[PDB]
Amino acid sequence: GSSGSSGTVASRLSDTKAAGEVKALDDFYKMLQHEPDRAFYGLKQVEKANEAMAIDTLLISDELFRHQDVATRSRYVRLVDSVKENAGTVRIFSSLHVSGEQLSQLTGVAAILRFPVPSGPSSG
Repeated sequence: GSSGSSGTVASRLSDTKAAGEVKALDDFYKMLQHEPDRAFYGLKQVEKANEAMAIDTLLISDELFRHQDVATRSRYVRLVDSVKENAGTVRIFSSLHVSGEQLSQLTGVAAILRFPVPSGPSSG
């Protein structure tokens, strides 16, 4: 087998603007436990998933979307628009909503993948 074995969904209502980001966070985190081959985080990984056109939905904290350092900011905004170029979805997270401190464990920048990108799950 493969699927099954202890999994849930903490579904609850929220503000619809927040709840799109939260759904993407949730759907992402599900995979992050299961198969992080479909759940990329950290700018570099996401930039590789963009080459793969594999990005279903791209997560970023708005504070990174408007980083102070021009080069740092540039990367994120470039990658963001370049996912729209690849017809992926974009999700703008808030520092305020708990989904921001959540994303912080993942450098505040991630994306869900439609297929497991050919770089494997995670490493040690």
